[PDB]
Amino acid sequence: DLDTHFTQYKLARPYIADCPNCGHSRCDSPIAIEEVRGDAHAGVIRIQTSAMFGLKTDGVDLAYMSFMNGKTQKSIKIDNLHVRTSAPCSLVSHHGYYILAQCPPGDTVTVGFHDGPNRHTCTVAHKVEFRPVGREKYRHPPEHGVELPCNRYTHKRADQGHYVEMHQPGLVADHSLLSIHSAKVKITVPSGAQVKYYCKCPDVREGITSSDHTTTCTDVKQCRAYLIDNKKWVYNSGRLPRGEGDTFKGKLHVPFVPVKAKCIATLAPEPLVEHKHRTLILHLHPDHPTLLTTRSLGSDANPTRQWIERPTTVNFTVTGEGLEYTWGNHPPKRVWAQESGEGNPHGWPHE
Amino acid sequence: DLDTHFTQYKLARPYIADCPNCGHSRCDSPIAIEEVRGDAHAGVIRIQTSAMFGLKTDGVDLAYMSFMNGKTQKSIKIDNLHVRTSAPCSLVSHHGYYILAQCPPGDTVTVGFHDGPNRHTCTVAHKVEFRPVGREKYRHPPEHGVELPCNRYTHKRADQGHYVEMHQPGLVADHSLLSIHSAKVKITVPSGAQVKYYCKCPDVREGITSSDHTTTCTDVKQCRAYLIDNKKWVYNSGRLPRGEGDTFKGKLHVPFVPVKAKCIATLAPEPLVEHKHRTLILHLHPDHPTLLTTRSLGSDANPTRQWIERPTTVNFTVTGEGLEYTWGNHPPKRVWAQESGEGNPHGWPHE
Amino acid sequence: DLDTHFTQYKLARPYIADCPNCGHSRCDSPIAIEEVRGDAHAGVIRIQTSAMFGLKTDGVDLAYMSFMNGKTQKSIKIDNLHVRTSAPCSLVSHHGYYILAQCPPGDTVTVGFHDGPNRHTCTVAHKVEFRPVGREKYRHPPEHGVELPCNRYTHKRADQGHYVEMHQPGLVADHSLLSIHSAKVKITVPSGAQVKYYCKCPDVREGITSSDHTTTCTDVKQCRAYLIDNKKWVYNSGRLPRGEGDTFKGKLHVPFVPVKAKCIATLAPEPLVEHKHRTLILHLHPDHPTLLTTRSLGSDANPTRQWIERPTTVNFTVTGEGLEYTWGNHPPKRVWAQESGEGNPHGWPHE
Amino acid sequence: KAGSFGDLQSRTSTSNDLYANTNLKLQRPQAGIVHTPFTQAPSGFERWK
Repeated sequence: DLDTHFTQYKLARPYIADCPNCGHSRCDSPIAIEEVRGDAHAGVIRIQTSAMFGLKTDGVDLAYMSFMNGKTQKSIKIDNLHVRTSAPCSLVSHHGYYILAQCPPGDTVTVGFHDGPNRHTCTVAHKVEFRPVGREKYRHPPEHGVELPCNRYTHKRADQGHYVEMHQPGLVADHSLLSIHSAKVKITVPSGAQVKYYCKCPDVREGITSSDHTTTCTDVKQCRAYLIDNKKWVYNSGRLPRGEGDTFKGKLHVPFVPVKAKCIATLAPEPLVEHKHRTLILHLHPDHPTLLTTRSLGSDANPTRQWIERPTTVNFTVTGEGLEYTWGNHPPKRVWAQESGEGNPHGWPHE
Repeated sequence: DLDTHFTQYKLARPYIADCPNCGHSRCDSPIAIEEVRGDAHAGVIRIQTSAMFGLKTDGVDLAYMSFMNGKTQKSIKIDNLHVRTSAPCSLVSHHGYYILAQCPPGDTVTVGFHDGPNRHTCTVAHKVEFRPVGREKYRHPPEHGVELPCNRYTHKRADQGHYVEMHQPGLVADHSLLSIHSAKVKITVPSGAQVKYYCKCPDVREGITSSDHTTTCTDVKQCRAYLIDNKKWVYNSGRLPRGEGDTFKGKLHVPFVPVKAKCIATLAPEPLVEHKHRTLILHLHPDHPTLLTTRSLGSDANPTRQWIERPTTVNFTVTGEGLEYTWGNHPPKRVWAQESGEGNPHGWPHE
Repeated sequence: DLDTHFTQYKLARPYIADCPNCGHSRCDSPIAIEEVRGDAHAGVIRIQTSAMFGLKTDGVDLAYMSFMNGKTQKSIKIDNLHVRTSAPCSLVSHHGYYILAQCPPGDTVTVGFHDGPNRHTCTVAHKVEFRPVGREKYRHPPEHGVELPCNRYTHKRADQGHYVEMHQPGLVADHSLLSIHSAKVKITVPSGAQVKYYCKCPDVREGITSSDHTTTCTDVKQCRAYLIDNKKWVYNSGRLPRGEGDTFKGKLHVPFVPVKAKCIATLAPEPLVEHKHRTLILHLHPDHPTLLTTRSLGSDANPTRQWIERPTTVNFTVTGEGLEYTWGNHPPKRVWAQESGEGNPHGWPHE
Repeated sequence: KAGSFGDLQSRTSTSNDLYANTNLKLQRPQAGIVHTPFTQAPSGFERWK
């Protein structure tokens, strides 16, 4: 946790990037949101900031806040941060470049810490959906029913079980790096890197790099402020390009995997199992939409589909090898056919 | 607003409880929401914080916010916090555990204040439904529409028209009150409480008694911390304990009663009245989903039903003794029986 | 950007008008929102606070925050201002009482200080477009949507191209304004003003004239103070009164004219255009509603309408004089009828 | 009974004596941390309005 995972921390730096709904002409957001993951079955939503909050880059505490300002970190308290999704979140934990925060699902994610005259936010689109597993399908539970086995994220920071391709704290401009070679723009390393570069003026424009520098064209804005870091690994972002000079393709994990636990889930009461002769009479009266379905057994498949969200008596014709009845996404019930109501011959399916 | 009902106040005490959200890594907020009340369908909504802000146990001063630390108050500002039903509100008054605030309506409740980039929110689920009393379904005035009678709360916290159970509470928050007397769990009465108690250790459980205190298991982490009061009865919240022992006349009023009045409301623009002979025609041009239905008054008695949100010229068969027509939640309008000839000479009623 | 037009800026000062909607129902604010202009199909929204932030009331110090409390400024930080929508916006530029801000998507605008131990925010509705005109209606750009040239607000203002009436403004809030001249009603000047008036009693009133009012009806609430400021005319707000006895000129422009530029925009992801012989086969695959329509050309005409948000191969029968084809707000395209494969056209498809 | 309107049946307001089944079903709280939600079906006092 705070013990071993210096895989990401030491061998990374937060990376300053950019975001569309910011500044006076777009602020450089070192908290640039890529890869929102409300895609699970959960209730907790995973966000990736460009920033590596967590440990500063040090050993302890997931409640500091290291984003990039400059080429340098800005290792301060996490109390200026606001994770939000499409409702205000309460952070759960950050690990890597990735933060887990407890809030409802959301079509967008909207993160931001006040800094400057502006409120310095960053937002992004990504289609998100939770669901309780099984029959009852929702975008996230309403507030009712039983918990039953679907994906959900853990409280604790370390929550491995997946890996994303990591390249490095890739190519982003940091013009704090960029000195001047007496009139031409000179790139420098963030932390040790083969720094990818070109200008309109000659060098290599493929991003085949072993410390590219182009100091032939005067302008800082006519050159490629790019950073292939060569012993560091961070999340692959679209707002953090990679090169090919000494890029890694090394998969290095993602923490905050939604894992099998007891997800908050669904089920609406009142099945009201009743059986008169080969038939389950069922008075039904759910709290919230219940996907009912059954299987009158045998080689017989006998499906049923019906959302039940208000009082309805239904029936399901039990047979010689039973029927099952599945009031929601809770597991199948079971029923033998036969008359309740006293007094008959017996001993065959003929009497 | 202020109130002199030491009926509740003296014979009640602050509280404070756990809430799922709260900045950073959770907290027990004194704005922990239980008992959401969409029993008014008007500008103001009553929310219950766990704490008893308002005046003190002793009385005086609305402007503070008293939650429980020990048996003692914790009297600080109410205005740096914001209790709300969802979106930004303006407080009207707090009294007891209950705050009235001009807020949006809500099935759920979502509280949070910002004095800076800081977080300290609170959220909760509880099924609430609103409708303005009467045909039309809405929940609350946006800032427009006709006013019409529905349940609504008074600004004032001087009400006592109904009363909520507060009799035989268990505890008040902060277990320093219900500490351990250096081996065994120590029930400390606030001012006199006939305390019914038990532990998971065998002893007497609950009953109508004045003595049913139990200290058998060592900690309060294995015993049922109750303060069954009899002159300090705290509101029986969702997360508040309460043994099922000695009943008291510790039923204690509510300062906020939804009453039948001319609620600030929402109604689509009033009918563009028209007629033919024995027919109330209504060209209608709504701004809100208004359930029209009518009641042909007298010799007939037939209803007519149509949700009207889209502009529609409708008709309503007026009978001998008129008809009434009930343009939403707003009470029935009325129309005489007889012709429309619209100013023709005699022999023409409408024929 | 500072004081591009001393038309608006110099000759403006903060004003106070009532907050129409506060985030629940209503309140009062010195920053009350009038004239929301998100009309440009863009990521930026122009807002009018009642307050004239910018330059305080003077010529210097853009992006400071001056609202009116009394007739007096409240010259404080811009970082304590919060324009927001679905998350805090970032200011772009202020001009007049009007601020342009690069905001997350939103129909409305919601501004508010955290000044004091209490928050008074203000929000309002005012009709905004965010689709480019012609055919297609597609949302607003969150972080995606193709760019194509349309209306957009200036991040680099210097605008003047329309003017709103600001001639004969009213007062500003607080009863220190509407004081008493020892028995007569006294409006105190904000910055020097030619002060016009009326009471319920008859009056003769001029706005070229400092000091007017009836002497028969006098007192704070017994007369209607106006502040026709003849050197710093404020915007005419709904809750600002005005003259009626005189027209005193002082019409002052509106800056942030939405202009044709490379707007952040909303043209749904591009279709496929295909033809064989007198047929536009059109495989289409947007992610957003594009109103497609065509015109089988010549004296013969042929509209078609179908919203395309669902990927659909449609067809539109091209004719001799072509067809033209109008893929949403992207301008009409054109297609000849020419046969693929063989034939000898001269009046027919192939004859 | 619950599944009809008048599923709350409280006697008089001089008492809190009643019959309380409106299909009020307590269920798990949001995000696996304390509070008591009351999950109440569209039934009486919701449905048929």
